[PDB]
Amino acid sequence: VNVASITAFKSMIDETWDKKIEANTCISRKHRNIIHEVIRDFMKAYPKMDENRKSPLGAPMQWLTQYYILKNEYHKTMLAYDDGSLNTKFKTLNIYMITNVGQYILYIVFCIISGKNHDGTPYIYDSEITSNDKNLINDRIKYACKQILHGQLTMALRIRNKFMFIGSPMYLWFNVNGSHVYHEIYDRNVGFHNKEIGRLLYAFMYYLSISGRFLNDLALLKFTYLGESWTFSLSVPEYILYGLGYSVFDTIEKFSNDAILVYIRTNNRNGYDYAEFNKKGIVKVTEDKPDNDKRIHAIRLINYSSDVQHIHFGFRNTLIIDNECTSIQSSAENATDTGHHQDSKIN
Amino acid sequence: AIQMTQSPSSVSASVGDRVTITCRASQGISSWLAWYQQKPGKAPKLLMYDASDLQSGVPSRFSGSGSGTDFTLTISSLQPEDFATYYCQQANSFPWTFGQGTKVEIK
Amino acid sequence: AIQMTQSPSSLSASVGDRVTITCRASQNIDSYLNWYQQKPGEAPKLLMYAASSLQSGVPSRFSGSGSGTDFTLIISSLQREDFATYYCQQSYSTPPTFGQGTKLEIK
Amino acid sequence: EVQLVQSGGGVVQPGRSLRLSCAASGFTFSSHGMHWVRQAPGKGLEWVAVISYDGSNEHYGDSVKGRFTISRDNSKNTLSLQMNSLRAEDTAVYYCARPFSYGAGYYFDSWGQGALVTVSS
Amino acid sequence: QVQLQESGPGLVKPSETLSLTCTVSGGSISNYYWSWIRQPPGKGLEWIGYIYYIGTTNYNPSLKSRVTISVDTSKNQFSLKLSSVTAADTAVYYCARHTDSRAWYYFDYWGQGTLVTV
Repeated sequence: VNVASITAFKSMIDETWDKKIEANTCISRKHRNIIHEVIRDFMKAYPKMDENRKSPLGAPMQWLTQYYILKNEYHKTMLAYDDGSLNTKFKTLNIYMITNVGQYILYIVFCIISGKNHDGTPYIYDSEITSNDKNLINDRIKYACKQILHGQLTMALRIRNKFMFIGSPMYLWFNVNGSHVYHEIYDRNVGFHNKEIGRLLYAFMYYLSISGRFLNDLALLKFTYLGESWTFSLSVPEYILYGLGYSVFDTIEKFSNDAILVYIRTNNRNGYDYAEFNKKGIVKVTEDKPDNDKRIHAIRLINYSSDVQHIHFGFRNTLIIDNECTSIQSSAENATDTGHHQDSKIN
Repeated sequence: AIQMTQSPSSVSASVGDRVTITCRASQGISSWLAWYQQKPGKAPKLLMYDASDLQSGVPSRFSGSGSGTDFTLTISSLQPEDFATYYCQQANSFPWTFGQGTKVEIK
Repeated sequence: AIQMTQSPSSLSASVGDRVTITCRASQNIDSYLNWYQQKPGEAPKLLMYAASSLQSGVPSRFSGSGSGTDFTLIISSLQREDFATYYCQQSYSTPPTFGQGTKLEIK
Repeated sequence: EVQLVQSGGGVVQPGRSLRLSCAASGFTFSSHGMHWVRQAPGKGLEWVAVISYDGSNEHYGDSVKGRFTISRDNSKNTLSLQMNSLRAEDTAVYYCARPFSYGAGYYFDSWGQGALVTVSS
Repeated sequence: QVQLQESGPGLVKPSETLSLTCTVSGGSISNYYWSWIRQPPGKGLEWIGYIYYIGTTNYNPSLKSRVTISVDTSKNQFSLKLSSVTAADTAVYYCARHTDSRAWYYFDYWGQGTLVTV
């Protein structure tokens, strides 16, 4: 369906295969966009379920069960791109041995797109596709989210690394309570509280814990991609949009008359370009799709009728992830809102 | 926080009749509601952990029902043992909040 | 699940001979096959952790081949310590079927 | 040195219940999943069950589905298998096997000594 | 048959500290969540916080500025310290344990409940 994403992914694993993970190493913007594109094209490989094997609860088994993973053209093309050099490199990686950046990225992305957990068990077994047991399916999906994040955090703890983060795609958060996964992953692992370990993942899960997935009457804007939908009541940092797999070019619907700044691309003079929208209804970005080295995904909510506790998520230096890994900020103790003279308005 | 509102605040019901207690959620909680019984001078006893799932050591006359915004604990046949205050606890977000305890008393 | 079939069920070979235990899969397992050796009265020991992939401490005489739906384990020179049962286990999809083992007997 | 020790084998009548245990040592038990595999006397190896590193995900073989429950206690490093509706078909030596993951697959790198369960009277 | 019993002083003057210790008999702290809950006289139930045996704690935002929950696995006891107790802090304090199931967010075992007055 999309071979360009696979080619870019392969080239980036070859480039980063020998790059050791240091204390402040972070995924470059280009690599992050490559990961984003590969995940979203894996999702687009199968746009709808088969009516003969549809899950009555509505869970997206098309990206969870092996019955549909093995039918995805994208998965087969990526595992057999150029005689499967990536697949051969994958069959030797393990949570407890990854030391390089390329290994980290390859293992996480291949586990995700193969419908596999880190311990080898599938996300959802082929016999539970047409199941009605809500608790079992929900627990399986919740375990998939928790295990992806926990695997990333255990890597970061072993390598003593900060700012590495890939994120769990939105489809894995089906009936998943963000607060429950956040507390399960941070009250059972005391070593994860260190201020030098996985702060991007910390910010991702903290935001997903304070903000629920579905806010009925407290939503300000909605994302939908392939029907998988999310609602936000706060400024949406780029790490959240990148972890969930939502682009600013997807369908955004706007429920109030607030002003949003949709950051779109990085321009010259070390700035960012944004669009402003105020009307209720759909939000349409008429600009061309940016390249992987300058793509940006973030939304700022101007509203002032909100708690001051979560206003730092809209700060420019936190909403937009820094190119320099050491300048990235993930908490209110380091958030700062400076340097708007470099930004420009498109529309 | 998710305010828990219970109605009626007190109900007097005949022994052998049907008692219904409703606990409305300020914001939607998806089945993360537990019901507790507190006899006067005693600590709460967990009756139902999810919206409809019944603990061991609890008589089958206790039926849990509803999911989302609306919830209902029902006693099929009231017994003199069931004189207690009933509380609803939500576990969807933080802090965990209890509702105002509905008294049930035998008439 | 994916069924595992080995051939032959039993094989007779002398010291220094060549043996070729073949494992077939009902569906594609994509190089996810592990071979175990179990001496009588002991737990299975891994020999090859993937198709044509050796484990630390395994003698170099053991060798592997296969690319899904067909795999082979070859022992170039059978020493006296290599007379045991061999199981082919797929790990492409849980359940990890173990396959009917092959027993090697001195001739 | 990874080492898995098992206990709780014995005799139980058909239809009754038994509880196997597998105390792990020498590795971070809280991070690795665990599997159970049984071997009927003189027959091939058969997969029984799996439990995730925390215990929120588990699967059982088709033949044993609905009769066993696998649990783990990450504070004591204990892996237990609950036996119900035991048939004569279930007489086997039971091993607890720790999986070592490579790629999307895994292989059993550590096996227990084997606890014998005999369903006979 | 895990029995929880609260202890500590029953009378604390206003603006001082409040100490409550819960002892777990017939069981262990090693694997479960332990929470503190209070009941204002004839009003309702309000959750204070919980501590996991590892040491991590979660507090109620309403009073997170003056609550401190501690655990001591060697003595099978987890305590609570409330600072600057006001006249509204009079209540019956229960030391609960959470469900040891796939659900860990409900209170399965409760203590006797010690009333403390200010």
